[PDB]
Amino acid sequence: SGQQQRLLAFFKCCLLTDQLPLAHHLLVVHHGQRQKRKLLTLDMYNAVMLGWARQGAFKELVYVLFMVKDAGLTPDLLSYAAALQCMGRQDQDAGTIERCLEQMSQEGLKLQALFTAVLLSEEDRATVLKAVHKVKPTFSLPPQLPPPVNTSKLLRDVYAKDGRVSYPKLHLPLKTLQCLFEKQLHMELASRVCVVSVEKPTLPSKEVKHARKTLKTLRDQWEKALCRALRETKNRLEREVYEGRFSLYPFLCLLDEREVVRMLLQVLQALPAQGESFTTLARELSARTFSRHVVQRQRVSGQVQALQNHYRKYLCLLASDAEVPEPCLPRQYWEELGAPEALREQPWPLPVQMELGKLLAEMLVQATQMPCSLDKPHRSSRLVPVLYHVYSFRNVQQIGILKPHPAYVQLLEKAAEPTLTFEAVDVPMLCPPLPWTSPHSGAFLLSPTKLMRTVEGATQHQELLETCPPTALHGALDALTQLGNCAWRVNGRVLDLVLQLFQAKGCPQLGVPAPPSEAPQHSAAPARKAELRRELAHCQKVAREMHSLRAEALYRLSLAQHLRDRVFWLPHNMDFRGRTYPCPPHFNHLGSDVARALLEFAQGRPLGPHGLDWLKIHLVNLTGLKKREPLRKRLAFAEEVMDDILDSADQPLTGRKWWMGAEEPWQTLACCMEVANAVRASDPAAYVSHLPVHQDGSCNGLQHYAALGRDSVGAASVNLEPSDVPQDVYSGVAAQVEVFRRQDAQRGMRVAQVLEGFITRKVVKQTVMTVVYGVTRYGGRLQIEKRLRELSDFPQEFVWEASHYLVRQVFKSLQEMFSGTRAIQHWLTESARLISHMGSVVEWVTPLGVPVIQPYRLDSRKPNTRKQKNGFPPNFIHSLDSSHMMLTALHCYRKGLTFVSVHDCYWTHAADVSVMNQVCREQFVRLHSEPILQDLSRFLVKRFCSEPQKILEASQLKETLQAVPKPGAFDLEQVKRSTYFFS
Amino acid sequence: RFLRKLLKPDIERERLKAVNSIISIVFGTRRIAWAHLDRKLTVLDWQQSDRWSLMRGIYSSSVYLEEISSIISKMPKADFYVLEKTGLSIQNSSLFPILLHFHIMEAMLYALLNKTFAQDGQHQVLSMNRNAVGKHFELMIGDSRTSGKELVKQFLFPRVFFPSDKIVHYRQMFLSTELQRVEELYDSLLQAIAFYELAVFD
Amino acid sequence: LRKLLKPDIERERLKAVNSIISIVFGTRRIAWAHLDRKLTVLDWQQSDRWSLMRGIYSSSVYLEEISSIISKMPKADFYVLEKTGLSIQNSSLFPILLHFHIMEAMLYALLNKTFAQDGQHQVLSMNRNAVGKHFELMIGDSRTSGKELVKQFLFPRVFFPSDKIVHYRQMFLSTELQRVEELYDSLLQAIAFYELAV
RNA sequence: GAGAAAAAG
DNA sequence: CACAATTGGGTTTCTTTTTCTCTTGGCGGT
DNA sequence: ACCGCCAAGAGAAAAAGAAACCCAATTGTG
Ligand SMILES: Nc1ncnc2c1ncn2[C@@H]1O[C@H](COP(=O)(O)OP(=O)(O)OP(=O)(O)O)[C@@H](O)[C@H]1O
Ligand SMILES: [Mg+2]
Repeated sequence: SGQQQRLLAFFKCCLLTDQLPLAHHLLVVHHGQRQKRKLLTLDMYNAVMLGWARQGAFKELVYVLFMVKDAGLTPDLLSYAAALQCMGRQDQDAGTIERCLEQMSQEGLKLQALFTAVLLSEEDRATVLKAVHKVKPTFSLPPQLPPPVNTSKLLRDVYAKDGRVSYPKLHLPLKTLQCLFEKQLHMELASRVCVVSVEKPTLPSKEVKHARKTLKTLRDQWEKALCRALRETKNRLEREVYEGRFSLYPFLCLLDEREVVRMLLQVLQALPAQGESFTTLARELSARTFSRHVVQRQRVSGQVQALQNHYRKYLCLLASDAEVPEPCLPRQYWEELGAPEALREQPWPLPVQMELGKLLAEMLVQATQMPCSLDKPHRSSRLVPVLYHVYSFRNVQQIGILKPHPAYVQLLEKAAEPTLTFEAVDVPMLCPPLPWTSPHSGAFLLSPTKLMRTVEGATQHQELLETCPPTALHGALDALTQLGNCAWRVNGRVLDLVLQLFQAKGCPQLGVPAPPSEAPQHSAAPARKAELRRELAHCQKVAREMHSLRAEALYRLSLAQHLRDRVFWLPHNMDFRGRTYPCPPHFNHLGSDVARALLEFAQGRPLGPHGLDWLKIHLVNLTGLKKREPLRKRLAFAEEVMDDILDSADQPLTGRKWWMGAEEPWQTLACCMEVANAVRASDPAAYVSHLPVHQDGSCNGLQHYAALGRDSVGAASVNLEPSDVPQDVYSGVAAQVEVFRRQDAQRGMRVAQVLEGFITRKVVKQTVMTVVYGVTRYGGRLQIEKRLRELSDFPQEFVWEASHYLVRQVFKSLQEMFSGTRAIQHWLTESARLISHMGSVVEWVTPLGVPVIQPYRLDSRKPNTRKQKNGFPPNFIHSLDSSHMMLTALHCYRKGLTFVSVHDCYWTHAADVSVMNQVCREQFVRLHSEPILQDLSRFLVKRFCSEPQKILEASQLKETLQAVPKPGAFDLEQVKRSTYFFS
Repeated sequence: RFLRKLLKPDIERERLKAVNSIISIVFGTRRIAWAHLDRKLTVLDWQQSDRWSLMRGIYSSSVYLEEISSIISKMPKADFYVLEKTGLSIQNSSLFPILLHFHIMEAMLYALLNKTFAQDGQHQVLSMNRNAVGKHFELMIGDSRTSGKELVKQFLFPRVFFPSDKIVHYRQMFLSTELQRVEELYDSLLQAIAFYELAVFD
Repeated sequence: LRKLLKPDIERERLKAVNSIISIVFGTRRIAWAHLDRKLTVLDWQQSDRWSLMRGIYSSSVYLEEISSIISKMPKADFYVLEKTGLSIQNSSLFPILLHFHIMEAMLYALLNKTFAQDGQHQVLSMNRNAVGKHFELMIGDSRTSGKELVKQFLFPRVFFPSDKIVHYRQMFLSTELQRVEELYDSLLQAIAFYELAV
């Protein structure tokens, strides 16, 4: 029942505060009445017994156990652990504790099993062990088994003890990293962070000063008013808890009063002119209260100091001055050398969260008062509330909102307020991240972080991780920890140039927007009125779009300005496939050209003997002019454009401008500047290079299809077989479409003139690449039209010639050169179709050990067939991509290489790219050497055919699923000689 | 003019001098509410009905008149009938199903409630601009009506006198309608009071 | 049956009715024909002018129309109301959507008497597009005028009374360029409705 | 919650 | 009770992140 | 300088678009 859930939440969360005598009163009140005695026994009695056990009160547990005996339900082993805990922390009676042990040995409970099954507090567990040792030293279980190691064939070389292995070492000393850890601890305890804006502070005038003065004075006023209202309302609820139930006093005093007045003032500041819904502010306020509780519990519990000590012991592994006694993995040194304790608090249920949000919003309304109007005269001598809740219309449903008073909006607009408030999670780290010990363990220091990203609910994604074998998830967690330990900094000169273009109007073609001033901001005929309405609508939408781009640009470049001359570590999380995403959203390498160009490595390898050439290749790889030619011609092209490189690096914006026109202009500028700095040196090899170097994939999903069942045709078309000249399927398909279009133009169709040879690789990449997946022609026409929407040549589009040639006409030729891969596609589609008809969701295991499930359910909930037969291949082939990426990551880490990887685009320093390449080919050969298709067939049979629902669904699925397409006469071992696999 | 700004139907003042029975209802897309208050201070009834089968994606007229008849079965009979027209316009592309819902209910209910329309030849149901009936009060800012929950709480517990026969039930239901965001019944008493002030008892 | 009639009624009540009317309204005016279901039909007239379309949509002009149409209204045992499938998802054609729905609602309110007194929902809405298949008049996307088929009927499925047939033939010959009498096709679809009434 | 868009696979 | 073969209506390979407003705009003569 | 106010019609503008496609429902059947 819901009321039982709310009562359990109350009695659980009152332990996390110190209001135990307040907890006893409501328990006694509910036990006093027989109608209130129901739904009271459900797991709250051991909670309050543990509550009296943690405090220095051993006498009350006799009354607690008498109450449990009055309830008549059997005592829990947690209650026996609480009894052993209250025997602890106090002078032992030297008697009847063994009688209590005999009593708990009766009725089936075991003394040995409570250390492993109760999952009590570990300090209380040590106290219980101390009490037992005071009773008898006979029993002492050792939990320190040797650390379990994965036994998979692919991961065997990573975890092998033997062999010469070298690990990367960070540049900074140990003490500097400890000071950085201190700074991030202070930055995380206060969850908000204030960022100076990159908006120009323009024209401080007398009206501005008047607005600032009255705003500061009224701000002190409403801070005092909010504190007074919190005191009065908390006193009212403390009076209510004496004569009632569910009263919110422990929920409101969970935090201190200063943090909630700052939280309410911040949520008052964040409201736009049009206030959002009451439900939205309730959700935001209570979720922020929950995150605040998780942050601020560990100060008073004492885990922050223990985390600091364990971090001090662990940080010697990544420190330059200190030496670990034997080299080992970043996670395994955390697994040994002590272990921290994670509470893993379950969040309180939905009605408690919603209702606490409701009272916080109502408190903010009834407290916060603005005097009269904005004008200097004060003749009315009355104070009106600033925010009124308003019955409004929203978009489809009538939902009450919270609208601020317009004079407050006018005053808020009058003051500039250069401060920006960012969350603690969104801003990057200041210390190296917490290692991924377990899916429950997180990369952040004081805040939780889930392993796999979900939209809403979706518990089965983490349930498969929970039920996964303990050593199977070890490799993925190590790879995520590796991705966390990357050291970053922002460029000085690129940031300066981007900000200089930001302050002025700038150029919008680079990704830096303009201020809205440069944005557009008697009737003769009704047609003239219609034209005027149309151009007002166009002006309004364009102004809204430009303001929308400008706001995100300001919010990114402000954080970039804040994060100059410091070192940073981006933690990484997982999607449900296995593909990794950076947890800080605003500033990461999965961003734009500008955002990618700002980042460089904090630690710089020397260029080595090979060196500068590779950097130049990377420049051409982002220049975009030459993609279909070999590496020697790319180096020759980089040699020919050297004068433009020197001119662009010496004078980026004032002088001759070459880094325009490239597909990624600012990254081209960054590589340009790093190359020009590298050349101007006495020794090119001894120079320190901080620039990341890119390695991208040619057509990766088609390669992965070609491996799952080898081919001689198609596999050689995706550069798996070695070749001197790279072979791209997209250019061949584009050429075939163009030579059909030439004949259609000779025939005389009107659409052939409006295509006009504007077809390229980028036009058809999405559609030809989704041909190998299950594609509907609507999906083809939504991607072949968007590309021609960004091109500005021909105005009026009907794109069905390209789709009707691309999935119908060249689809004969697509069947001609892609034979066997479509058999794999039909096999997977039919398997998923019969699984959907059986009623299950498809689960598959990656070769590394990550289990993947699909969150496609109909509106307990039936699977949706349409988004499950389709979207099964581009949900498994990406899992194979991620398994290959993590294998490349681990074998890159073993050779002393620093490795950060965009998915299907790896990054490494200039010297280290050849070793990372050989790692990549070795992992590709290793991953597909194990037969993925037959193991997948066996797992699909074991999961989706082991129950006899009916004879037809068993028989047809067995007959279709036992068949695997036959691989061809092509050797996977050639990939080690493949030069243009990932280049 | 001014009374024409308030009232959309045109009723001359002599009948409005003594009406002796007024019912005020407020349409809502999820829930319905009504209250009877005379030209004198007396409040007769206050009820709301919930759990419509409607706005479920299918628009059908039969269940429309089934729901309107189920509402009218509890309604009493009075001299003039108060309606609250929305502030929405047909030109607004957004909120169109809500506007169609409001227009269809106002048509169905204005079509009913008048058994003797062909006999008297005079209109009986009158509607209100919500902005103007707020404008008798002070509740607007930026041409938008606020809740009036605090105002109706101050008026309930003079601007309006609630009879003591049902005031206990009014308070008991008011605690629930104050815990939840139920704004429809709160505007009914306010628009009734402004009807009895601005066009009546001048 | 269920596809042809969105509401449902007893089959014996559907088959045997003393007299019905054709409640079918256009954009400009409404026309009602008195069908006695014995294939002998009594009276057909139409509204002279609609005053509600002038100005804005407001309840007063709607009521002033509906009192006049229901005042000219003859008593019938059963009543058939048309049902148009104007899609709500279409962003255009909003004013005619409100026009047709509100006119349908107030026809379904004023004409349908004794709903509170007698539990039978009395007037039912007819699927026009499914009846268009029984017409076999076009492909189905659009419906042509039924003036040709009633002209083929008279001037014998109509069977006007002898005193009424000459005056109705004279009135039909007098009115041929109004271009709003397309509802004449609906005046025989009730005859098509008698295919359900047998 | 829906919309106007934008950038990565 | 137990089916049941044919006939329309929501959806169109997949996965991340981000910003903003929920028609207001125009007219008015004090 | 500031609320006041206000009426937002009925115009053809038909704008994208259709083209598969599959998965569940319904009067008929034993
Ligand atoms: N819209 C998409 N839908 C499905 N998969 C996608 C999509 N975009 C990218 N991918 C996946 O990304 C991978 C390859 O895409 P990507 O854009 O990186 O091409 P590429 O191999 O780098 O091509 P190129 O080097 O020729 O530009 C594949 O695994 C493919 O499935
Ligand atoms: Mg790639």
